[PDB]
Amino acid sequence: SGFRKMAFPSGKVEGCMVQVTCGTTTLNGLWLDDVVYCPRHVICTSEDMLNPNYEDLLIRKSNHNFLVQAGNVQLRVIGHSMQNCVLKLKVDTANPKTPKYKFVRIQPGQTFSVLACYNGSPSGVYQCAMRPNFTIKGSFLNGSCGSVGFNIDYDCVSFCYMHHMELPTGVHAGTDLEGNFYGPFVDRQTAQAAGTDTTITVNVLAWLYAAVINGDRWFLNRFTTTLNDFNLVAMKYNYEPLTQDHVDILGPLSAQTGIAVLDMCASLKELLQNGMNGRTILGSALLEDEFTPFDVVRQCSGVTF
Amino acid sequence: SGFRKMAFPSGKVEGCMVQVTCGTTTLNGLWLDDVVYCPRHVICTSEDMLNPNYEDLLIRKSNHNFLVQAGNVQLRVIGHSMQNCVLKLKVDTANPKTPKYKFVRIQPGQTFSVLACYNGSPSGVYQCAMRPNFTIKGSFLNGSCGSVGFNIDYDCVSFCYMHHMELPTGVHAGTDLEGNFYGPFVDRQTAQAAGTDTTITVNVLAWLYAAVINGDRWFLNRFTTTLNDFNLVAMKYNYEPLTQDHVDILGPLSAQTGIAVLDMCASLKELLQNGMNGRTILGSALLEDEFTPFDVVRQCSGVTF
Ligand SMILES: CSc1ccc(N(Cc2cc(Cl)cs2)C(=O)Cc2cncc3ccccc23)cc1
Ligand SMILES: CSc1ccc(N(Cc2cc(Cl)cs2)C(=O)Cc2cncc3ccccc23)cc1
Repeated sequence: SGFRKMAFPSGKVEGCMVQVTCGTTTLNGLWLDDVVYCPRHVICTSEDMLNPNYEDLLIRKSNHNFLVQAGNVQLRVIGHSMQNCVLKLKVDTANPKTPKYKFVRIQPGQTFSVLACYNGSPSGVYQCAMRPNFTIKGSFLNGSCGSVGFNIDYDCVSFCYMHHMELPTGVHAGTDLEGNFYGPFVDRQTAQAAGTDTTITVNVLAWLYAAVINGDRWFLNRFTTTLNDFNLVAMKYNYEPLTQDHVDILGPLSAQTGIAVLDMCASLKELLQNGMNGRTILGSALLEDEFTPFDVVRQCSGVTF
Repeated sequence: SGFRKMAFPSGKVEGCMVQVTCGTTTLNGLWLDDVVYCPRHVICTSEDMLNPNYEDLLIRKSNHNFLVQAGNVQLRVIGHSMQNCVLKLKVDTANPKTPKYKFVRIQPGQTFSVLACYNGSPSGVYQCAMRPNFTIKGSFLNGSCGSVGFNIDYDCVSFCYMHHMELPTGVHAGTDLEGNFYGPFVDRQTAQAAGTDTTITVNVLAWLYAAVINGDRWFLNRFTTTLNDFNLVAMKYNYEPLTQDHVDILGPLSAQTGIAVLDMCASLKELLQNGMNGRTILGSALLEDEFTPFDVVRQCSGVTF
């Protein structure tokens, strides 16, 4: 028993991290097969970031302007292209530690592990959710750019995030591994802001199910609700709409605990209206929304990799 | 910027995890050089667990009663000894993935990473503190026994914890890698209980310094305190005493932020008196006590491995 914010073991991804330097700019790259993926802003100075023309900045660069260090080994760049906001450096050596992997674009509410790196070296691993406003609440200092987010399914690494930017509120923005930004952000140093965030309703319900599995049930009640009546209340508290697809996704947790999804919704409705009344759930005074239904089943049933 | 509960990258430890079976009992072992370390209760049935004599249970076993699996490879056991509550299985082949490592015993308040494993396969990694009552608030199902806790300094893995047991409150107990229990716990299914836990005061102070470094000072005040007046107040909230050694350990964070340790203590005193009044500190509605002063500097300055 017990419930922790739990990252995927980072070993398969640690074997893929490299350092990329272009002029005075150093950041992290992801080395898979014979390609290194990094943020295209590696080709910018701080001055260039104000109004960069990436096409123009890139065409002035040759293969040998890009220094890739795997750890102690210099990789030779033999080619480069831009895909959206990521630079692809073709290198002379395929990564022997290349795991089974795909590139996936995740939806808001989905969680992943971040391996925070500096100079191609990992400093640590933590769990993040893609917020409904397409930001993540990460821990990233300057030099963390090119750090990646991922899930592991059996032996297959699903890379979903590459780190590009910190917004003024101290939250973080980046791309999928095809270089498409999550959220309405651009890789220029211009005024940009996180939108008003909302609570990931399906995740709060998953976490209430986690609480029940772990022996906390004070918040359960004898009431039920329609999906529609639930959403009419939850919307007022800046909670994301709960869909029938969310309800279906919560099926396994509902079956395991014997609490119907709409009954857990009735519990959450009451919690939003009344607060906790000085009580806590799984050691939190707040309703936690950064655990998916899958995160709860995976942790509460011990699935391995 | 940002501050997250961050685990060490788990790769070096993932390479050391194996499955150990003795009869009907399967758990996790740590394979370093040509020895596999596991909880000595691998040689027990559930029936044996009330009052086992491990010397007597062990002498009745041959090398070939121990099945050690490193993924798909059967390791041959060519010897065994017991050191306190750990079994050391000598095997025919040294682990080629053996990292630079040592065995360390940590103090209460010190943090480490846990790689939760089942059947010798890692399921995930999270950050834990050795509680003042010598338990950890982990996430462990049956089969997690032999999962290890560790710190990384550069390339050197310091193994500090092996998982043995869940107590009735759903908290966890185990040993150092020399098989000496943290706390008064014994590897028998006898009635045992976590003692009254306390808050790790020096860690809460480190985390308030983390909040300041990350741009939040709403909780500061104009006041100071004597160490002794601080301890007289904090004790009433079930906080561990703050020692002069704790004050010294906080020196670097105090110098970085320009906030005197005793001034931060005055802030904590007020936070205990007032609560948050619907605010948060680094995204928490509670005072976090599972970051050491070292954890804060490491994360806020971007140390790599
Ligand atoms: C090549 S030069 C360069 C200079 C600054 C940054 N920026 C600003 C911007 C990035 C984007 Cl994309 C648009 S503006 C960052 O946001 C980078 C950073 C990331 N994560 C954490 C950060 C923490 C502190 C400072 C910068 C951080 C990027 C590259
Ligand atoms: C050989 S058979 C065997 C059967 C049960 C357990 N126990 C009970 C005890 C351990 C100790 Cl040491 C003394 S009693 C555990 O606590 C094992 C477990 C661990 N961590 C999390 C657990 C969660 C649920 C159930 C058991 C868990 C040990 C060996």
